[PDB]
Amino acid sequence: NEDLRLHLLLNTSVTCNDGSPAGYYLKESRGSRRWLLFLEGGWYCFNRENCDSRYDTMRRLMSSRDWPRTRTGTGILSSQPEENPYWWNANMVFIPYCSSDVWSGASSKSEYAFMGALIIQEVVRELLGRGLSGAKVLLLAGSSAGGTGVLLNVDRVAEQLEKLGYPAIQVRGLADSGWFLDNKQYRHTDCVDTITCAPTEAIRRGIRYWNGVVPERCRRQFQEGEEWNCFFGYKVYPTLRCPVFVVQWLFDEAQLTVDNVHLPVQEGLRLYIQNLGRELRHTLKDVPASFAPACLSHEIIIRSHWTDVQVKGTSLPRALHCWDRSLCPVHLVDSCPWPHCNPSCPT
Amino acid sequence: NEDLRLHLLLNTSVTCNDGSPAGYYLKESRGSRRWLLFLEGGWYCFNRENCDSRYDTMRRLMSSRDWPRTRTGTGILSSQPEENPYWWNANMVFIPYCSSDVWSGASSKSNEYAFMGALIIQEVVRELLGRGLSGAKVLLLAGSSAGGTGVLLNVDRVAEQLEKLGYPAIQVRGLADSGWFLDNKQYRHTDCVDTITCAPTEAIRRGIRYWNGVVPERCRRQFQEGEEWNCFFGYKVYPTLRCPVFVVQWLFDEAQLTVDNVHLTGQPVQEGLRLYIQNLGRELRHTLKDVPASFAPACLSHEIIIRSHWTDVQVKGTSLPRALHCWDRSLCPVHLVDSCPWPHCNPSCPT
Ligand SMILES: *[C@@H]1O[C@H](CO)[C@@H](O)[C@H](O)[C@H]1NC(C)=O
Ligand SMILES: [Cl-]
Ligand SMILES: [Cl-]
Ligand SMILES: [Cl-]
Ligand SMILES: [Cl-]
Repeated sequence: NEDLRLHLLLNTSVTCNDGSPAGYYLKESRGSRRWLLFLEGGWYCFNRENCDSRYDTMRRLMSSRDWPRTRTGTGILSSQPEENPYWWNANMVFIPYCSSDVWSGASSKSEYAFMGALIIQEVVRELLGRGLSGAKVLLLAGSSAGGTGVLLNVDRVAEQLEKLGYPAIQVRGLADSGWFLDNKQYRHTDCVDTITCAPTEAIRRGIRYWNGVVPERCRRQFQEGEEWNCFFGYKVYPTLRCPVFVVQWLFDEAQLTVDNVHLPVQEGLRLYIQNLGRELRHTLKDVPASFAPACLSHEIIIRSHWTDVQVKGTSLPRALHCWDRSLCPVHLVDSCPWPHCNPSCPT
Repeated sequence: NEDLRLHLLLNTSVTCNDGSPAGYYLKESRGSRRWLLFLEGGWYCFNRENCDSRYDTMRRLMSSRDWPRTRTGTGILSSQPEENPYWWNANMVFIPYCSSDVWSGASSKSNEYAFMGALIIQEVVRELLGRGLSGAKVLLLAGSSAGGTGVLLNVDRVAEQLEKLGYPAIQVRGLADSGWFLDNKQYRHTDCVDTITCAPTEAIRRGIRYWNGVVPERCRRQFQEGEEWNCFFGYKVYPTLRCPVFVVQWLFDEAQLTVDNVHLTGQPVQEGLRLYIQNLGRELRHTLKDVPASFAPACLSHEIIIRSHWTDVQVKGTSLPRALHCWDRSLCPVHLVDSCPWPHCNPSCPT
């Protein structure tokens, strides 16, 4: 059977938001030495009222209470050769996002618990006893908040492994839709909701609220109290030790959301969406391992139709395989200034 | 905290519809000698076509693949004194419904769906024996909807299973909630296509054959071979039951009304309909006349015993928790049937 099976963490102090046990889903591939560890996304909450609102409407993302005992791997987590041509035979790990902290929270005592960073550490620990100790490659992957979770945790995982005495494991990151800009909103608004709040201000508040840690290498590049900078890809990325492949829609829906763009087209708005994509292209200029198509979308790597997207006649699975080889083209950014200008874009 | 923990059946050849392992949730109460085994409901499917659409639309009821590792006991399964004042401390078991066969499938053999409801119950009971059940005084087999009818189909089989296994000191009892149906004429006829609106006699006739379903022997020996469908209907199977069985049944069950093709959208209500609903209450009350242990409010609703608000409904000043406690004593009124046959004549009906 191909289903990933749920394991809830044995260590008791590491929990979801509501105190219920955190966990991970696993499908072993007992001949393979490739490990794919996926971090789920789905926003965050940065004060009590917002978190209480998320609890009433999106409880899945704050609790393990109703997690199914198995899960079907999809996209990059699929065991179907046709859905996942290069990596279908890998050991597959799915880590549910139940900490609402962009996987940054690192204090083990608690109201709502915020333990994103410790959940990862603890998943890694358990996996060692389940084959991870024999790995050639551990690819920490993630979508949206999980994608930003990758940039926040990839070096911490590399260093956890080497401190645990497994330095041969090669640790890499794949960040999908977690590469945002701390930019000016289109039309300004106050920080009320999760949805509307300015990228900068959301993280500023969040980090204080979660006791969030940022990677040590990025942290020391900024003054104490300015740790928020490290939640933004173009700032944390240059500091990274592990190789990280960046997948980002040039017009990410979540980027637009926090930028306050709601969707008839205003002419002032056309010039902003144009500019945003150009700035993103700019930030990705020196990012050798990247796949940035000019579409209006959000997330891709565990979507089934992740195979159908192409940039410069190359698919995403191919780009990733070229990247794995490099350690066929690898730097795939669209020079194409408008949404839907790629014919590959999802429907 | 007080959550029931999942155990999948060790014998993996006893399965849900799709081949996945069946199982049960358990909360151990080691100081208690009472056991409550709950059978979940949620319809059935009686041919390949609607079993396929049920698989597309309601996969949870044909598979164990999406079950959580733990479950909170509610109502009669709750460990909260206030939610469940007499039984909070019992040993608690929830048996999810993944067989779509009203718990009647006894056939291991079966590319087809597998129907193993009666075998699932059998396996749950035998596993439980090694987890404390062997030292029990009371095993109450409870169920809601299809699980309610499943209680009627299975309670004596469980009693026979335990005596044969050398545990005669376990008193087996039944609690059937919303599993007491009439094999009646529909209000407006439909062709038997959709599960939920296929006339009840016809649905069961097809089901039994499709599931290779079994009915209790004592009821079976009372009808012609091939007419075993009769034994899915409470008033027909109840008289030959050996085990004592408490019957909880809304006078106007939404599932009964649905298989009768009655739809209470609102607006005015026609005279033909009014007449039909009146007769339904009457026939239902009549079938309960010689059931000493019953609780039948005049409400339009579905299921109750694992609902959090199961403590609120009253019949003649008596609550369901109390009614059950009284029944426990008997083995303090126990025969509680509303006499006004209109939905909501009773003021304590659920909203
Ligand atoms: C399941 O396995 C047990 C022990 O191996 C056996 O005794 C039991 O009868 C089996 N049940 C069925 C229905 O095959
Ligand atoms: Cl295991
Ligand atoms: Cl999809
Ligand atoms: Cl190649
Ligand atoms: Cl155990």
